[PDB]
Amino acid sequence: PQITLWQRPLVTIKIGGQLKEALLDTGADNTVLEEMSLPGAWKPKMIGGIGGFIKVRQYDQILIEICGHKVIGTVLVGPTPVNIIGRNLLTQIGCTLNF
Amino acid sequence: PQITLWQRPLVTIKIGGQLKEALLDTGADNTVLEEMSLPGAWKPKMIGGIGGFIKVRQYDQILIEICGHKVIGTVLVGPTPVNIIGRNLLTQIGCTLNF
Ligand SMILES: Cc1c(O)cccc1C(=O)N[C@@H](CSc1ccccc1)[C@H](O)CN1C[C@H]2CCCC[C@H]2C[C@H]1C(=O)NC(C)(C)C
Repeated sequence: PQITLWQRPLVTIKIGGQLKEALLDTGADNTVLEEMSLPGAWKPKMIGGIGGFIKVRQYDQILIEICGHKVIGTVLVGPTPVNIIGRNLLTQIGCTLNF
Repeated sequence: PQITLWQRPLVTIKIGGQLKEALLDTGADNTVLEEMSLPGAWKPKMIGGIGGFIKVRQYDQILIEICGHKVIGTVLVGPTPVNIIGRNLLTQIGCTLNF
């Protein structure tokens, strides 16, 4: 698909058997999801946004369905107000900016 | 142009007679620039990112050159670590996400 930017670029994702809405975010290096239970091992990480830092749990090799594309990558879980799909996963769906 | 996302989508902008680098940011509703002097009237605003909020100055009807496209819009100025081009200006250059 082509997605214009007059509205937030929100898409449906499936992760850990759960359906969620997430923002396609070219300004984010990483993918950051609201608190959820993901099975398996994780590592502590801190990430900085505008306004400061949040503590997150880093899960590797996590399967996510983003607009029907299955992708595997690192997802960070913590107190973000919006689920963010960052460049680490955007590249896996061949997502480009065009103008 | 088409811009892939293996690296941060940084572009050169010209604003207030100054050259800066800024990130094309589909996850940002607004455009937020590091501290700079812009002439004219402004209004106080607070903006929330991941991690918290920052106080900014809101300038309207500001001319900015983004990859040779001249656009006019609202620019927020304050303590962001990276200049951010948000959807308010991305729409003006006809920027789309494609995959
Ligand atoms: C999520 C993330 C990473 O994993 C790695 C690096 C940065 C970020 C990150 O927070 N990036 C942000 C730009 S602000 C920014 C700050 C530093 C570097 C690059 C961008 C997002 O793209 C936009 N970001 C998406 C979203 C993140 C959760 C909180 C609500 C919004 C806030 C919005 C935002 O900040 N908007 C402003 C108008 C204040 C700029």
